[PDB]
Amino acid sequence: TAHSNSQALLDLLKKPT
Amino acid sequence: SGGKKFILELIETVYEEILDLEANLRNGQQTDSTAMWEALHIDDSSYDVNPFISMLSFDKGIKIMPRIFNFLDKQQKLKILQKIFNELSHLQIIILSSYKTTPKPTLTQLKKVDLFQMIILKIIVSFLSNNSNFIEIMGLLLQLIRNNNVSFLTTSKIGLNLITILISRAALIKQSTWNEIYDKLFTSLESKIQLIFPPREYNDHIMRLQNDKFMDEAYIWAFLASLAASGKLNHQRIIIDEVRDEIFATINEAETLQKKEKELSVLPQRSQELDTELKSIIYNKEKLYQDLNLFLNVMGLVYRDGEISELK
Ligand SMILES: [Cl-]
Ligand SMILES: [Mg+2]
Repeated sequence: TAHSNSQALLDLLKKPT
Repeated sequence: SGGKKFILELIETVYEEILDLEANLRNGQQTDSTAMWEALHIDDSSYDVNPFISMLSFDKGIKIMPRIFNFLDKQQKLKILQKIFNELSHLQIIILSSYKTTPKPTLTQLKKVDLFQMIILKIIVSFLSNNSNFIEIMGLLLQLIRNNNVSFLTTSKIGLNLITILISRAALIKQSTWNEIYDKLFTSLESKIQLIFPPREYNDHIMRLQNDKFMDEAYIWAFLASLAASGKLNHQRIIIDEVRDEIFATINEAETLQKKEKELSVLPQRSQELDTELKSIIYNKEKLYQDLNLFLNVMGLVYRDGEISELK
């Protein structure tokens, strides 16, 4: 979903490297 | 080649032809743009670099472009756009606006870049929006992707802004061939997306020449907002992964401005000069939030108040 996609992107972005 | 004298004599001919068409039209007389169209040399391959492309190196050539478009039909205008896209890397304005080929542009070189941007991109936006069909926009993108190193074009502000115009128009035109064209563009950019951001020494050099303490990178985030917008989850993943450090560099810059604001606003005594500094800080702090959010919102993300979270 647009929610699950946004959460996947947030988690990826929030990784240090 | 060239040469220099020949191209300057060609621009003079173009000026003479346009002035005759303008005089005839004004006096309500019948106009014939054949001599003018032929003076442009669009359908000419007798030289190493096309004479019309060479005409665009001169500011006098650039300034008459809106007036030329007043006396051309749809297909003629399209031939011009196609020649420009087909030979983008051989356009000196791209070489001048690229931080790679021109790491230290002069103020004169920067003025030429800005003249070209406000004239040639206004002409392209006007033609593509009203009116150009799907097949034609797809054709211009394919012309751009096949006849140029796309990553080199993204190092130029004109190159990046021309790509954004094409992607954003394609995104509006369909309410599946674009999906294949987009992926061809994504292919040419993957592992090089960060190279759209000029190095710090280049930005410091642009700033000294204009006497400013902030770089306008709205166009970089507008390109990214457009690219993310037409992409699937896998494309958005690659974009986020490649530009992650640039997102956090922008946030650090905004948070540095946020703290400068708080420290100066608590000062009891305030002159008009401290008022000016605070407004300048607030303006730049808010510009960074807005530019980054143009990109993040597209993926349903938002930077507020101190962090990134899912857009409500
Ligand atoms: Cl290439
Ligand atoms: Mg015709």
